[PDB]
Amino acid sequence: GLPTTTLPGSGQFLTTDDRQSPSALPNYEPTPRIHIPGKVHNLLEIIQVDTLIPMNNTH
Amino acid sequence: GLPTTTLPGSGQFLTTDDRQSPSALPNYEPTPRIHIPGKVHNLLEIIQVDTLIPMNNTHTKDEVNSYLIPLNANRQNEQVFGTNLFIGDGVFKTTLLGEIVQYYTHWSGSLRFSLMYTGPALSSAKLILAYTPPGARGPQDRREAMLGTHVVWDIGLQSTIVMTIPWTSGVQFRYTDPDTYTSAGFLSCWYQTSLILPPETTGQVYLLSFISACPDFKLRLMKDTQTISQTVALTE
Amino acid sequence: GLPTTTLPGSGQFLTTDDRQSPSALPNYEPTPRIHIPGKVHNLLEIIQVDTLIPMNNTH
Amino acid sequence: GYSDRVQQITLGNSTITTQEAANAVVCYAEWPEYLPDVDASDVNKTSKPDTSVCRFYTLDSKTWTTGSKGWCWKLPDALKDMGVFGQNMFFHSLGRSGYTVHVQCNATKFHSGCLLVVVIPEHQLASHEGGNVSVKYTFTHPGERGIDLSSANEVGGPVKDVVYNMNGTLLGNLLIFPHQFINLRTNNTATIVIPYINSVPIDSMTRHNNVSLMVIPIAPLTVPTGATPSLPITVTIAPMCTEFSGIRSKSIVPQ
Amino acid sequence: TVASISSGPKHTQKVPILTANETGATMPVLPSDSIETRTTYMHFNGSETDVECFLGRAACVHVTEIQNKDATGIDNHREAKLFNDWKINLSSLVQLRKKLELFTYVRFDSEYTILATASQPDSANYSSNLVVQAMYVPPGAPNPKEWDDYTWQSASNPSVFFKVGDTSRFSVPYVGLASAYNCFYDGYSHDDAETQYGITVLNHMGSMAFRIVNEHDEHKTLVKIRVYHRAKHVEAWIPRAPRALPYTSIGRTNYPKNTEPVIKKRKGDIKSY
Amino acid sequence: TVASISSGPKHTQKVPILTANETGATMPVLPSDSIETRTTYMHFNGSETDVECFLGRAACVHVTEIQNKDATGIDNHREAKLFNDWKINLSSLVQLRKKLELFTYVRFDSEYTILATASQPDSANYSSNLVVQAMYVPPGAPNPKEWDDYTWQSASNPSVFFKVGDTSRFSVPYVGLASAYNCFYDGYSHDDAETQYGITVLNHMGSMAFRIVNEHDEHKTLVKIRVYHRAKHVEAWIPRAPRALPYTSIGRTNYPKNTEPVIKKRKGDIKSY
Amino acid sequence: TVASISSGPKHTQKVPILTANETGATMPVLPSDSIETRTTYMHFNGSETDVECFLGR
Amino acid sequence: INYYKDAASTSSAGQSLSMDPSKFTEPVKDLMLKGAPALN
Amino acid sequence: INYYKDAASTSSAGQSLSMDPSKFTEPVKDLMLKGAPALN
Amino acid sequence: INYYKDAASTSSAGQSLSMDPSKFTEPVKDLMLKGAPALN
Ligand SMILES: Cc1cc(CCCCCOc2c(Cl)cc(C3=NCCO3)cc2Cl)on1
Ligand SMILES: Cc1cc(CCCCCOc2c(Cl)cc(C3=NCCO3)cc2Cl)on1
Repeated sequence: GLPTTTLPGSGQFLTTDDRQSPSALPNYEPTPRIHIPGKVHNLLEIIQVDTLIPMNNTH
Repeated sequence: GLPTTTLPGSGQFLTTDDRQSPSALPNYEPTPRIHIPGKVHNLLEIIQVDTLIPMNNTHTKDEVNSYLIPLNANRQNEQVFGTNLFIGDGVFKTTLLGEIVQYYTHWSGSLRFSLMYTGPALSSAKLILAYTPPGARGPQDRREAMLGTHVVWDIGLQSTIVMTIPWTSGVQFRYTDPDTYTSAGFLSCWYQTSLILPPETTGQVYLLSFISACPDFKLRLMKDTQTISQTVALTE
Repeated sequence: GLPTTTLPGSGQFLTTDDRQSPSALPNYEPTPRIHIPGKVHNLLEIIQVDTLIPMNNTH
Repeated sequence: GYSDRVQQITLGNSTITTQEAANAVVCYAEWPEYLPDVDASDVNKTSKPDTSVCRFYTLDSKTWTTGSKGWCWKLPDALKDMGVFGQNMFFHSLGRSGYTVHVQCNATKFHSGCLLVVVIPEHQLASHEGGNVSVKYTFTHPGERGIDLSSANEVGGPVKDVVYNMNGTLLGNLLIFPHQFINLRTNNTATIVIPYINSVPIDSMTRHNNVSLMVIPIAPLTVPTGATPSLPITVTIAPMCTEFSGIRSKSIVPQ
Repeated sequence: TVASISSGPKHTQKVPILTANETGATMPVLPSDSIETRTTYMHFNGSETDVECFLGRAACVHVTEIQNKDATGIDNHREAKLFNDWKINLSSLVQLRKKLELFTYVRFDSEYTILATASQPDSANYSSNLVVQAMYVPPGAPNPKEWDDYTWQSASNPSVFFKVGDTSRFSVPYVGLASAYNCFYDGYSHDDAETQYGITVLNHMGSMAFRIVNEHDEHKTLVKIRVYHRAKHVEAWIPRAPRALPYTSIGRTNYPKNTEPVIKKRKGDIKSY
Repeated sequence: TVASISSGPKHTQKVPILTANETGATMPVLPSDSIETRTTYMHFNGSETDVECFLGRAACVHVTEIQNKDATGIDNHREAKLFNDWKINLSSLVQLRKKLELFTYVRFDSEYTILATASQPDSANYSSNLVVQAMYVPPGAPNPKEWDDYTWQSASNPSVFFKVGDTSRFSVPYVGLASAYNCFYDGYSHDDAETQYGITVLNHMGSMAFRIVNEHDEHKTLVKIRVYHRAKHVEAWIPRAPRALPYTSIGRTNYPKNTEPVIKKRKGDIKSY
Repeated sequence: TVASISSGPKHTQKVPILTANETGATMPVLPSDSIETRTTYMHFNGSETDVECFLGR
Repeated sequence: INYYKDAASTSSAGQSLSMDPSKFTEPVKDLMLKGAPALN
Repeated sequence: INYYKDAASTSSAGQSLSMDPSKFTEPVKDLMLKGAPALN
Repeated sequence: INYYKDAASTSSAGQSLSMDPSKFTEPVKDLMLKGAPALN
């Protein structure tokens, strides 16, 4: 038995933390990926495509 | 004392997790293993053995007779049997294949459907078996049937014919519990010419039919079977 | 602070488990061992010595 | 000119010839062999009567008729009275054996009918009473007579319902067990070689049967016109690699 | 790995699709023996159908119940559920049973999880905190007669003490007598004419006994124990036909009389789709 | 990395700012093509706009509720919330929905967190300690009819047992049928004339079922379940226009009638600032 | 480790089964001194009978 | 890392990755070749 | 350090650091050079 | 790994694997050979 101390924050759930978890479906094999045109990696990729501005807002 | 933090999920019991535990019987020595023929390693090993399909489901109480597909002498052009291919339900459901498929949520792969003929040796017959891939209705006459996957079977010395339902699918997995989007087709069988009995012989002859999975087959995402339930715990 | 998760069984006391514990008497020095004839290591050593059977149980 | 079709099995002082076989099955792809030391527990040297016990015993014949439901024999029970095999059986504390089973049924090219011949390791039968009624000893030790699945329920006996294999499983799935069909149109015999299958290296031959052989008509017998409506079925079985151990006084068993 | 190879038209004297099923074999026929195929790969290993995986998740094997109450004047603790027992068996619940009975002999270590929750069905000021004690009385061991016996001392008997609401967990080697557990047994204890039949005679590995360590408070507290079992290090021999009819008893194969047809009748013809 | 290079006066025949938008391209014009700039560096990587980051935080996807009470005389447990279910779907709540629908196909593993808190709206002596049991009934599985069925045995169904007030957590691989989850689907199950339309026909991955293991105490206890979902290992294809109108249904694109203008009207002229 | 060695018929002047218990010894006689045995291995170490194990729970 | 001394206490075993259906699908004594006649 | 066996159980992925808007901003068949006339 | 300083705090000892019954089963002064006569 190794001695430990727990710190403030133990047991909290922070929606933004990133940790490991047990898989509920041990050993399951996902469907293979096939190729699909159009993959997005960054939202910065798409905000460089121009779109129309409803400038004439007066309606 | 090393500082720690516990995460969400601490103390939970997940029936599917796999960790170490203390042994209650420290130092105990199990009985030696001896050799026993028959070891199974994968359920995929056993679903390749074929078993009989109660195709003739039309009875009213379970009987040996629902395994027998009858054949009539001298009929021409007509249809011997029909079934959809929901392997998790209907005729398939009690077969070993059907029975295992039901422990999983998704299946993919080819099926092997064979028919063994049992009529007198001096008789003869030519049958057509047809697989209709998803998208069309169960065929209504041989003309319709013969335009899809089919095998003309010539009854001979070689007693069985093995038809394969090759995996025809957009989506790479189908659900084992019957689902539309995911549906697999129909299987029908018709006289190609007709059964002919020798003299001094009469009546119906029967075909036995089996189902097993090709080596192609995949099953995934285990779950509980609708095939067994209970209302109180059993006692001795 | 290192992230941990506790499993089912935490806090249980199993009379058969074998772990480390803090010594209540830090630094104490036990009496030296001297030699004593007769040490037993296994119960298998002693069940090979024969003893009498009350076979005539009829009293 | 060898065919899968003709075969000869010579075992001891007895030989079988079939001119219309359909290959032969060897359970789980293993052939009977003696008990290796590495697997041994009892310290007794065993007795291997060899050719006096490893020969072919032909049990009494059955009659397949249009109403037959199927028959069931248990091993080593069925042989409990055959020659020196049987004596050895009652006289040693433990014994072990594999078998060659040869089921015979010939007809003509006008008959139809198809039997399933299957070997089930550890076939624990069910009581027809339900609940937790047991199946008495005598009932599961029919001897050479075997059990006739078309006989009536008896008290303390097993259930004899065929589409449930005498245990709550469907006839259709018996095909997962080593088996072979006899289809009058193809076949006239079935042969299965059974290796010894148990969770212990050697066991008692009287309190535990380790396989049931089952012959079940599946496509009903259909004879040519004005033929006699029945065929006999004969079962011949030969112990192979038999070993007996722990000799003594000679067991006395119920009934 | 290829799932299908490419194959084209055929006009041969070599017909892989005609066989003789009377032989007992299932000939390994593939789509490419009878239609023209294209190459495709498997992309899959069959990982989740391994028997270790199939029998390796926790299943509920037993639910029992004990209560904490004043034993004053109770002539039969066992009978007041002052403490109960579970005569270790895995045939009770049928969900895990059917799975196991797919094989004849099975060998594995067990991992047990025991969840205990409390109920206070009638007026209590509070919820007390009870500590459960699960002790395995090996056959041939002094069976607890009372709830604070000398047996509970369990000085040689493995025992675990955990809190209600909490879970206890440990794992046990395979404690089978033979080389493997007999899922079925077509024999008897001895050559008797009335002796029982089955495995119920083979599977006699004593029982587990639970009890609440705490004395009694003013109210009564119901504690319900659920035992979960997970097989680890699984080895299975000789596949059998799956169970079709319902179960009636621990350890016998018996099915109920006037059961219902298990094969679904067609709504229509043999010819129906 | 430079964010802007240095650039000076220009008097060319090479005009990077005149283009033809009819072509469908967005020409990569920069400040330095039309004013005189000085060098500046980016000092930034675009880390927090990665799709893994964008979809990778837990979002509340479902709130349900079950109660612990005496089931004696209840003819319909499901209906008494003796136990509820959530027919797994991520279209319920719109906060996470809009984010996901920025793409057409999406592929990811899920990490679920389940928080359970109890309420005792009417007179109780105390707060009991309940243990929740969340079991995923894969489609084609025996659906719990009661609250202590044989289904809850979940011997093959992944299930988790945690305490109310506490949280449960695990992660699931991508269990999609296809190569990716369809955020949109302009098709039907089959060529019918009445069959539904959308993804609601594609996203049929069973449901999750909750229940309280504990028996009933003297008072009643309301337990409210909140399921959170975090995508991990994200892959997204084909960006689409963001959702402008409100949502009306899980799985259809339908917007409400007589909705309100979504573009803010100017308070003034086109010329207004 | 062998639990029993193989041993066959004996007709000797060397009798391991006759002893004098008055001496206080327990002579180490085995099955193979008085019946014909076959080889078998122990498959076991005697781990759980160690005194540390016996008094250690 | 095993934290415990006994083998029973270790986690689940790891995939057989054995797989050989022939003991079940082709237990025939004389070998059958696909394509050759079943009965000669 | 992964403590778990399955890949789904690992933490979040790590930044694509891929980034190539041209499939979206310039999907034209004949390449357009900035500075050259749009339509020739 | 011992986490503690004192020896008493370590776990159980490990199997003697000593085993020698002769101090108990054959404490005779003149050695007895099995097979030779007990009393000469
Ligand atoms: C087949 C088959 C397999 C089994 C399992 C038998 C269980 C063996 C004994 O298992 C236990 C041990 Cl060794 C210890 C404890 C225990 N120690 C402290 C608390 O409980 C409980 C059990 Cl069930 O039953 N039929
Ligand atoms: C698009 C899209 C993606 C999803 C998610 C589908 C969820 C798949 C199934 O997920 C679960 C699994 Cl595998 C297990 C459990 C579970 N195991 C024990 C308790 O809960 C719960 C869920 Cl939601 O839905 N639409």
